[PDB]
Amino acid sequence: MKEITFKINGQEMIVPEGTTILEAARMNNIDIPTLCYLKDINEIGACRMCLVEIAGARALQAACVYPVANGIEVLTNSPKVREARRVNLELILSNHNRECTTCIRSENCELQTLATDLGVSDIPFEGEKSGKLIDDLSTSVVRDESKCILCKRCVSVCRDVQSVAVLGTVGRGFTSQVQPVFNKSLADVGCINCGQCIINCPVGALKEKSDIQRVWDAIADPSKTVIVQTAPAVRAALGEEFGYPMGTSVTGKMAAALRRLGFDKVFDTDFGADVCIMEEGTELIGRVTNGGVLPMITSCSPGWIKFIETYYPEAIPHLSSCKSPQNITGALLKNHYAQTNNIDPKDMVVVSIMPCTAKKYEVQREELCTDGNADVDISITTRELARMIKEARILFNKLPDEDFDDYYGESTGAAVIFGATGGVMEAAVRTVADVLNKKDIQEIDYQIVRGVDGIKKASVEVTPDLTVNLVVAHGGANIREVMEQLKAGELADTHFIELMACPGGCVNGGGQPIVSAKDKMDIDIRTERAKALYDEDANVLTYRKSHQNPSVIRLYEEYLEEPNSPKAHHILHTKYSAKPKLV
Amino acid sequence: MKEITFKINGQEMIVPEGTTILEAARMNNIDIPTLCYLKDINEIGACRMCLVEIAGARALQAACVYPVANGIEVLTNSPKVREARRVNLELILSNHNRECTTCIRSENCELQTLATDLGVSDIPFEGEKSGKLIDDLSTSVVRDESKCILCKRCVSVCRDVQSVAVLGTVGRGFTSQVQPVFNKSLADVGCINCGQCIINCPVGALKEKSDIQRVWDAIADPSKTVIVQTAPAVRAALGEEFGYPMGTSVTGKMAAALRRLGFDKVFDTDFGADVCIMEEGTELIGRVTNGGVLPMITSCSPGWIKFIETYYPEAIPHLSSCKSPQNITGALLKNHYAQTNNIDPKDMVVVSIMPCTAKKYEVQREELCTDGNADVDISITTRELARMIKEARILFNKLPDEDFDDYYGESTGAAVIFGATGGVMEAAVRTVADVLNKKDIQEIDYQIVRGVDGIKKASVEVTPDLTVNLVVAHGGANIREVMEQLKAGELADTHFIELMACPGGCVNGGGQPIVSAKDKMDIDIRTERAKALYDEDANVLTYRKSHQNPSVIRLYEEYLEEPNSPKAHHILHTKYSAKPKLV
Amino acid sequence: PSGGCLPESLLDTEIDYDNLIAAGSMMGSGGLIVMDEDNCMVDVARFFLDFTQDESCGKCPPCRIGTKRMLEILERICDGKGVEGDIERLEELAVGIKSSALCGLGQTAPNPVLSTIRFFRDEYEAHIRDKKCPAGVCKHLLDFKINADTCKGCGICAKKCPADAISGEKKKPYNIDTSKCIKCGACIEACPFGSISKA
Ligand code: SF4
Ligand code: SF4
Ligand code: SF4
Ligand code: SF4
Ligand code: SF4
Ligand code: SF4
Ligand code: SF4
Ligand code: SF4
Ligand code: SF4
Ligand code: SF4
Ligand code: SF4
Ligand code: FES
Ligand code: FES
Ligand SMILES: [Zn+2]
Repeated sequence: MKEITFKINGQEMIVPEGTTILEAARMNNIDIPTLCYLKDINEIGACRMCLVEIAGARALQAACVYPVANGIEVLTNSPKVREARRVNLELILSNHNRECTTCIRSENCELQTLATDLGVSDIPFEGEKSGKLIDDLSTSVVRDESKCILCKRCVSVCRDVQSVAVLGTVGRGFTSQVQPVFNKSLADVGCINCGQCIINCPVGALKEKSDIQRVWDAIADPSKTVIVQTAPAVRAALGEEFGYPMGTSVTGKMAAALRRLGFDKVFDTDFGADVCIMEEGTELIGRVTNGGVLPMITSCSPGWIKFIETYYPEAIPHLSSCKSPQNITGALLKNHYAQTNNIDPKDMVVVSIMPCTAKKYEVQREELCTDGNADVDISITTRELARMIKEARILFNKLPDEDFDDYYGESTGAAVIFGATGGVMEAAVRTVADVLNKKDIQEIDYQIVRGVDGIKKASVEVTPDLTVNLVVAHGGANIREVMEQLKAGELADTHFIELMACPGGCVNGGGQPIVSAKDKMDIDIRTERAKALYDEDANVLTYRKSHQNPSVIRLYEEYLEEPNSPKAHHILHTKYSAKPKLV
Repeated sequence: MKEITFKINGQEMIVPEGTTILEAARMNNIDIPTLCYLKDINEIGACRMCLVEIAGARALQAACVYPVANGIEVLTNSPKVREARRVNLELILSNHNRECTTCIRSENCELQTLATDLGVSDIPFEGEKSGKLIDDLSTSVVRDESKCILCKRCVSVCRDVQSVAVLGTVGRGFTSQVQPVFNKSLADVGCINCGQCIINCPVGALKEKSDIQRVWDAIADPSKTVIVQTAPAVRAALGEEFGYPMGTSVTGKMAAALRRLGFDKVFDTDFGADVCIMEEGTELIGRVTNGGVLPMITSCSPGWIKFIETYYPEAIPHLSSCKSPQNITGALLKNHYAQTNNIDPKDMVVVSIMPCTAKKYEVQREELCTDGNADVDISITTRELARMIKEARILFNKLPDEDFDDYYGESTGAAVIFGATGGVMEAAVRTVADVLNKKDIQEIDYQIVRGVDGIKKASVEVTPDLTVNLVVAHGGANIREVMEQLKAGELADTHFIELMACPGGCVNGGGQPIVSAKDKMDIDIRTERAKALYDEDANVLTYRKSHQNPSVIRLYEEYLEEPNSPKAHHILHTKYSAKPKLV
Repeated sequence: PSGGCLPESLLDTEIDYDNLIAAGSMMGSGGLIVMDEDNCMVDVARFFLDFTQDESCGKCPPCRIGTKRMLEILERICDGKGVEGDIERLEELAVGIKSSALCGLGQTAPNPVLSTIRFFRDEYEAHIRDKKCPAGVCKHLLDFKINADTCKGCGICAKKCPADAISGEKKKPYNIDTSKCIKCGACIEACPFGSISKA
């Protein structure tokens, strides 16, 4: 490392090489506006809102992009800089529609914070905007260029850290805009419903499909009974849009709130996740004992499996025939509960929450059907739930706590850690060690590959005869490079491959409410999601193991016989097909 | 008291009779929207947003002022009432100006919160609005009726609480505007410039004129050295601007933030308040030894002395000739510090931060000039300071602490409670008792008059020969009734009447930042800022008597000679004339 | 304005409480007004709608804002500037206003619009699509044609056209420029022969 000298506002400072003015000023308690910059990803400076005066310069320079030098004295409180940024903010304000009463985020849009911060008074500059069209045909994500200000961050985050690269810039002048290839909809091109496309756009030009009207229609019919469902990782994100301090569990409070909304039944993803882990261990034993296709790979996320079937159809025979836990819960609820309670399956509606935005795609898929009936007919997100509860606008901070119902809402810590990154393999090795060798483990040593973050390797001795290797890969680049090396067959030795579509776990998923880039500067939010989840896990007073739950074996010798029964082969396992590619 | 039994959403409540469903449901942790309502003053329900269906009714009723009754059932989640609220929402939004990017209120406008609250998307409407007329001719308040949405909260608070009522509603339909009489301006009528009107408006129809361009020119002029004064109550609610928890004191952080602004010198009010109390006590002992004009009143808050001069000038011999304490310290700084540092009095600039709005009127006055120069130059309130420090944008929570300077940074609790209710005259009684008979009192009780709250009577002997009668009145109606009995001569026996213009004292200045209706529902905010200032007063660990201060005695000995000197009569003591009444 | 119209299909209506409310009208003070084919039924709805705007007490926002914001839909039809689908925008305010009123006008204000659309929907389509007034009353939607047989061709109406949309030669019926005059109608009475009719 090389030490270099500067002076900020008359204060001397020694910094290592690579330190820009912006981060050093933030370290030295000085704050400067930015829209262009985000950590490690987007460094173009093209917003031109981060201007600081540098003495001896011909014109002003952007703080984010400018690298330091030896002994330069700079100032940030001149009339020149304030008038220049006022002119540029007046200019950039002209395009986006000023109808902020209908802007989707509204109060969180930081452009509004810059407007109310920089004292913009009038808009002297009227005019005409770009060519308008709205592509409201995609089932997940909808664009609107009337609000976009062309910050390039969406195409940058899709291009590199996701390794998808399906967006680009088109045109010159005002014809410059962000588009996919050859201006068709996102539904027919190789988009993966990543959700990082929407979470980083600074203006809300990227939006979900607000499908609350049929939620209201379903709850409006008295003859239809409604069964709501909570994902195991949503509770660490509601207080974020309620302004709570970091990592506050609002579990029983939101249980009481959804009970006050009048919904007929409440349940969680926990029990179906337990069933799925037990099942996946059973096909683990089946494929190992019969020398099956190696490695075997789970199916927790719809995103990367759709990515594989739209990109790599030659990799099909390595998949798992089981589905996502939510589908399993929907199927068991519309079969076993329906037969027990004598309620007609087409007279029930089930709605569930999960922040992963790719789920709205699989509800479109017809192949996940039980006797020609879709397993779950409707689902909303955490932001969608936030918008609906602010329609209900119940005074959230003064609720008591409640518990879920019988049988299907019981709790274990092994699927409290399900929402974390790699807890699925942890619970799987726990249940296979308890079944085959009676081993009780809680945590596993992890050796991360040097130079790459997001890939993780381990070797766990499940039995003294058979040692199983662990590979956990989360993040698009990690998935891309493990795909490339398994394509050459370099990693035939291992047995578990954990492919996770979103980076940083589903606690870094799409549906979670927006955080500004300022708050991501101090603490990475996945760390406090991890601490809240781990405090929830370590305080589970009854069970830490999955298969030791009485209710799952009760339903096993009651209705589902054993895992991999022929009937379970017809209702719990199914095949996948390749999808057409027009990239 | 009568007990009323009613069920809301199937939940049975026993209430006192006369209470309505809004606050009863708020007690049951249920919220109903409101724009129209404020407690104890405005119950008309013209906003038509608080609708709810009542079973057994022909049409819908507004929950704001609907009285409770026995045996009635209330359900608040029918689709029809949601549709009604939404359609009233777009009919409001088709009138109310949509360029909410450059609104002054910007962030926490009630209308934006309700627009996101009901989640409306489409505006299918084109219409014609009210006329656009800018009345930028007054001194403090500028109205933009293009934004005004006919809340009638402003006219109500000026009508009853102020008992001034210089506003009305005229015209029919779109011509129905709230206006002063005769189509004049506020400077053309007897507006008190209280500030209650500008703080209770929920949409920012009322604003205050910027002077910050002159401030920024002043700080950019190297020929002018800048002094910035501070108020004792400026930090009472400033931290609530940054989402701090309630009653937080940031005085050292405030001083460090001000010193990070490049401001040359920073003083406070406290010595000026101490000396103002000194000559108040000195003229008291003079008039009780010479048989002066009684009953005697203060001259502190400019709003009420403007009130009593313009409305009923017959009590003009009862005023004190001394100026406000900030004027006293401004004159002292302009002469004695100027001759101390040998700097020409035309070469520095003075700016002071006051939460009372009358000071920007008072600076425009012509008779308060000393040595051929104005006493003070620029007056600033907390909202202006707030987005000024947010404009320079030093991230406030991570500053260190700093103290004030030599001489004029020391503080005593008697001027800590200067902004509080009656602490000025409390300290006056302490000083005169210590001068005449050496009595140690730390607190004196007050007597609440039955029938009207806000008027407090106290009568504690200074000496067994001399008892002094004390009453303190805050609020325009309270001023009107005590003025009425003074003309009736009911309090001809008393010695002191202390007039606070805004209610709750000098600690409820209109220049404090806006509060929410919800925040006014939960905790009455003068209680919390009262606890903050009382903990500050108990936290004053040096001096709780004014006259023991060695610095002020030194200034008495070196420049002020003797209390009520002829030089003090020349400098510290002035005269007011008959201002015209256009009412 | 407090009630509604009763067309020719309801001549055997027993006028009482339960029948005319089932017919969507109320008696009020009991005023009875009879209409014929000689006046257009579009703008007379605006005539009762004129009454409610100029008398509204100005308290509730629907009876202030929603009223005049509902005039411009009618007059853009009444001058031919409207578009298809505007009548369905009227039906959005149809049930919203009546459930959101405080003053007694607001409940009973839009019911003249409600009464006429469920019988006379087709004649709006003539105003909207054909751009023609059936009664020849809507000034900006009417045009004048002369008859060649009855017109002498003297040219008295040629002197009375302020926009000079009529021209020609003596002793023969003239020519009419439809788009050029302001449709003031000053020429129709100046003809002593009554040769001008409304189309
Ligand atoms: S993104 Fe645009 S429309 Fe949305 S709140 Fe911000 S400025 Fe308003
Ligand atoms: S869509 Fe959003 S992220 Fe992409 S360039 Fe436009 S503003 Fe930036
Ligand atoms: S959804 Fe995924 S593939 Fe589509 S734009 Fe966003 S990040 Fe790229
Ligand atoms: S990893 Fe991300 S994309 Fe995949 S299911 Fe979880 S939240 Fe959705
Ligand atoms: S009232 Fe003011 S703050 Fe509210 S939306 Fe309109 S301009 Fe913005
Ligand atoms: S000043 Fe404010 S409260 Fe008064 S009518 Fe106008 S918008 Fe309503
Ligand atoms: S400032 Fe006070 S006196 Fe003046 S109009 Fe407002 S409420 Fe009335
Ligand atoms: S703070 Fe209140 S009492 Fe003091 S001058 Fe201002 S308005 Fe008047
Ligand atoms: S309907 Fe009644 S309350 Fe509403 S504006 Fe008209 S007269 Fe006033
Ligand atoms: S006045 Fe009558 S007769 Fe003479 S030219 Fe005109 S239409 Fe013909
Ligand atoms: S209607 Fe009037 S303007 Fe048109 S042709 Fe006749 S007289 Fe001339
Ligand atoms: S990020 Fe804004 S100028 Fe560089
Ligand atoms: S406050 Fe307006 S309806 Fe109650
Ligand atoms: Zn017509």
